Amino acid sequence: LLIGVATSSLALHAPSQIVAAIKSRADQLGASVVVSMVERSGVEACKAAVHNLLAQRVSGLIINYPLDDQDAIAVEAACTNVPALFLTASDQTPLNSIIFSHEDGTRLGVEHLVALGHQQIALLAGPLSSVDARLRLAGWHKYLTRNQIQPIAEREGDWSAMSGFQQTMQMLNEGIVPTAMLVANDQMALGAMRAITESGLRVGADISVVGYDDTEDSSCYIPPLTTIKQDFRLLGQTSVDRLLQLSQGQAVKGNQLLPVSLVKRKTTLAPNTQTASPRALADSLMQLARQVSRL
Amino acid sequence: QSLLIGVATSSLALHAPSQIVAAIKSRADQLGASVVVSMVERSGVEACKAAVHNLLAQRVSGLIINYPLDDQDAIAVEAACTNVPALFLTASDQTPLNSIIFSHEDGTRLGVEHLVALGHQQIALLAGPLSSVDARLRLAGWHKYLTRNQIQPIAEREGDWSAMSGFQQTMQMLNEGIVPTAMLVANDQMALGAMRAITESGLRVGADISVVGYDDTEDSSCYIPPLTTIKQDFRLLGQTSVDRLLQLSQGQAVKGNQLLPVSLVKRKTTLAPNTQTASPRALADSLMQLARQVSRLESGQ
Amino acid sequence: QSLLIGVATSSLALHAPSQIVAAIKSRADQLGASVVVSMVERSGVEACKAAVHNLLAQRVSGLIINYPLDDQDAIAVEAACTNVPALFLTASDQTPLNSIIFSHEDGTRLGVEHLVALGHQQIALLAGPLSSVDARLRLAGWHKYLTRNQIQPIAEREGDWSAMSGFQQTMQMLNEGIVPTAMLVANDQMALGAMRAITESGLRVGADISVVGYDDTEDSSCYIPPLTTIKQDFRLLGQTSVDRLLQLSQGQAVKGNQLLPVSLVKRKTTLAPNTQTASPRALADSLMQLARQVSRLESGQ
Amino acid sequence: LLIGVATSSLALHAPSQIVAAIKSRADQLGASVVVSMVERSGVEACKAAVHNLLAQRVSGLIINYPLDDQDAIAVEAACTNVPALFLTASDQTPLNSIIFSHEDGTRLGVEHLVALGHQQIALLAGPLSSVDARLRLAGWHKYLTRNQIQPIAEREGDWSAMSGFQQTMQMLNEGIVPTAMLVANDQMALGAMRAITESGLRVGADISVVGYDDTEDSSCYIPPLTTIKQDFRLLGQTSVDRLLQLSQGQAVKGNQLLPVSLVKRKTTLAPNTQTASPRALADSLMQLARQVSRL
Repeated sequence: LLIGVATSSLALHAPSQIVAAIKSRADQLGASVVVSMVERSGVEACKAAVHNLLAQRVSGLIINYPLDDQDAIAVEAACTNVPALFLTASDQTPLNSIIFSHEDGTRLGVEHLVALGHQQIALLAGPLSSVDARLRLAGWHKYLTRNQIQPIAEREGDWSAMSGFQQTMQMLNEGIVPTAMLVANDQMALGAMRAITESGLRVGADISVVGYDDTEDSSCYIPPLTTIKQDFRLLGQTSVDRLLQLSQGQAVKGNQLLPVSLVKRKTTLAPNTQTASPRALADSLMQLARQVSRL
Repeated sequence: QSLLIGVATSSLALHAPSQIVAAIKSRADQLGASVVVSMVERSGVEACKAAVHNLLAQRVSGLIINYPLDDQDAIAVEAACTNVPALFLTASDQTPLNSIIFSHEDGTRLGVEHLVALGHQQIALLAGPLSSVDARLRLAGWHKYLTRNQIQPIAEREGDWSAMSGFQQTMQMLNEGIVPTAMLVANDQMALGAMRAITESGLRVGADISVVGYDDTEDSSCYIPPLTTIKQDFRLLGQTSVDRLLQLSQGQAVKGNQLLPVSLVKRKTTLAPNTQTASPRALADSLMQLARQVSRLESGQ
Repeated sequence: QSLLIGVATSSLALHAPSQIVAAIKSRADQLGASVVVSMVERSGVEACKAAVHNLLAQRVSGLIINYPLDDQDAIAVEAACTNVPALFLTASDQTPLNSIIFSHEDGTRLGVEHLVALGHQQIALLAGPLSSVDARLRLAGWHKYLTRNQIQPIAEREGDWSAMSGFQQTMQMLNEGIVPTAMLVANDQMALGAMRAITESGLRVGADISVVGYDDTEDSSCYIPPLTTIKQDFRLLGQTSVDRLLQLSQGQAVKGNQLLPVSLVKRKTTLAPNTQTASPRALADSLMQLARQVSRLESGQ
Repeated sequence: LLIGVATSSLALHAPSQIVAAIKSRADQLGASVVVSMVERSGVEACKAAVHNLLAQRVSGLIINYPLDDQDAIAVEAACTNVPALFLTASDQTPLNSIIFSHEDGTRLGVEHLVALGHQQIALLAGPLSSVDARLRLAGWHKYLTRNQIQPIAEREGDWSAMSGFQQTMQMLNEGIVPTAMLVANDQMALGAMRAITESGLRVGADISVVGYDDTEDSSCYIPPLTTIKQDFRLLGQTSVDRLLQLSQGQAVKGNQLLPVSLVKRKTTLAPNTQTASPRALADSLMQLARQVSRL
């Protein structure tokens, strides 16, 4: 009894964790797992990945790749008589899915920051070609708009830590300086955190930052990142069981949602109007300046 | 035609293995070879033997074993590959099997030589889990080259590759009052954790305790501060091994052990140990951040 | 079926007209209307009359006149459009023709109000070529709003839209020993030139002589320093005019003059005039470059 | 007597100048000109542009859009019995073309910088999907390689000034700091120049920069940009005359090349070795530092 998994061939952290989670469950059920990987490139890429898994004589599919609603339906088409469970959707996808509430993760983030009293807030989305990123960005916009705040700046990365840094620097070097940032995944946050820091500012204290995923490394970012936990362990367990129900011709054939949670660590703080004095401010320097003469 | 290659890998969502598997796919794409992956439920050699049997059932044309195995365990696993070209990305002392691994002998030398050159003497080690042969070799290497530079390490400790295990060991060590000036760490995640431990212990990475990673995984260039570490080029290892495996399935290869080079990547976690006033080149940093921080408040005004 | 629209434009490779024509295409693409362009050999009204006759020969379904014409000249050109809906992107005082232009009344107010608010009193004007009615209106505007703020400009001068004419006038002015604290400039290219003139005259843009553009063309966000200027949204003007023209060819439109808004875009060329009491936020610039420059040499060490 | 021109619908400076140049000539000859524009999107886009111009009952075509060698031949196919002259090519295109020597423009740039003594050099290409940018990048690589230098970093923009800035910042913020930059067009240079400047460095003195096009604005960049002049006035004049020959069934049916030239302004300088003294270096500061106390 064998299950096929298709996944972005792109070595990001969450997709890695998700695939671990899936294996972990299947182990407990004694179902074997095989993985094919999807060469970026959208929907035709995925249609091919599927065809391998099918050739493998699998008993069911788990599509762990982010697809447009139109693209998903196409991919479902390929699964000729094979139960297929997608880990993308949006709201009224007429396919079998499990995804986390994005509606929650965005609310939570925004509500957390707004409660701390931040008004000058900025957004750092994933690559908007990806529907993940699109939804999360919409969510933020919605709940900010719903709290009479329009974000002071938005920007798009690609999920990488380094894209996080580059956008956050570009923004700061334009002289746009928020007191808080909503970031679309934990790797981009890390990069944004460095950008802040190297820009002579303090994470939390000066610019608060809020991640999205609570991937493993995040609890140990410096300082430990406040972020939206999506429980991938859970998503694995869930989807496998769901898929097995599906192959028995008896399931909640349709969309399904999983909860998220805020994880408050040390990157979020009431915005400090950290108003230092004119004459002692120039002092920090009037020593600094001398130190070089020593050199 | 086409041709299909099986990959067995730790089912453990670490960064390097993830990158390695990406690197393998990336190449096979260029050659039009398809790839399938089975995953290995920790648990050593029997686990792997099983992983293999699936890949074989899959009607593959060759195997790439991306899981860390003892010399004895590897040979066993090789046994399972009934008639199927198999290329291991582990090896050790006496391996009579087809392998490609990075020079550990280099990566350890480089690290040690880098730190010793900066003038560190009170050095500490942070190994991977020694049940893993990766970690064992790298630890031996360090020991060797330190010993070879008349230094015996002031403390060694073992993690499990995780960032969090990095933190816990580094805290445990510091809270014992053992305080090195430098740390050799066995992978970039454990480094991250060690870095936090240092930092939260009221100390400065580089300036007070220098740290040196191992892997140069993607995130590392953006650790705060950017981590100095031993680059292993996984992009390369992928490309290499696939090509090697395809040679192998054509009955004409360097049937045996093979080694890939590594390199040091000097970033901002390494610094001459506390010399009492500061270095020229990091000062124009340390200050330009100090000068940058006050630039902000003065802006804010 | 489809439908085809003719565009007449200055054959003179300036930035805004280029952008405008891009904007027009961009929209027509979305509507599936095709576009053809004829170009107007400077030379005023006869030139344009000819341009039109080609577009008509082309069997178009409507015209967009993107060339600057006197009220008298426009009416003449309108005459040529024998039975063909024609929409002008010029207008002036009494235009009884179909037009869309930006509020010049706003763009001049905004500029003047921005500078006056920063506290500049010694202000100078740098108009486009006054043979062009663009330039004339914008110059009048400035005069009006300055006069309305009890300031008469200390010097005015005319360019030709080119960057280089910007430079030559601004040098000529400075070398006469007229030195304003601020300049209103009639388009972003001339500003660039003026900015160089200032700079090479040993003075600092913003800090010493503030400068304010007009258009916010693409390049301007990257002038050194990024130019403060009046944004006219050409993307918009394109979209607007095409839709308006298509309404027109259906015999149902706001047959007459129409106005589009403008906006100020505050970048780093505008600053309270010299006080050796410099501003908090631009100081942590002026200095963090001064501090950045020395950071370099100190690094270089 | 009427000539059709197809051009990128993308409001860059050189294409604008080129189209001016074409008109300017045709005026002198009393030939009229009409322009259709090409909606990015490669070869199908262009095949359509052509069909309009043809519908217009023109007497000849000038294709001012950058095409692959394969794509060009396709587009030539569409010109059913109509003389067509392309302003793209590469070396052995079997079509009628006029382009500038890219082989020269790259040599000149490299030779200019190498002569000044720069070794740590960096490249800033146009969008490599465009064949323009590809050739120019190859050229640089070639002549650098030919001068025993491998570039310290290469990067790709999109012709925009802003993409010039973003790549140059990204590079500098990575801590890669060349002494010289070869840039693939004058707008990207401008952006790179700001990036340098805002990075606390001096154009020329610290990082020399060399453009490509000598478009109008460039003589007034701050500081006036050193760049490879391509004479678009000339290219206009040339191509119109050539096209008219062509419609008379008597021309140099084939590839043709135009020269380029270096224009030395104030962005190029022997790389500085200025070791300033320890004790006076710290002094620049120990005043600077006080100035802020004023506030």
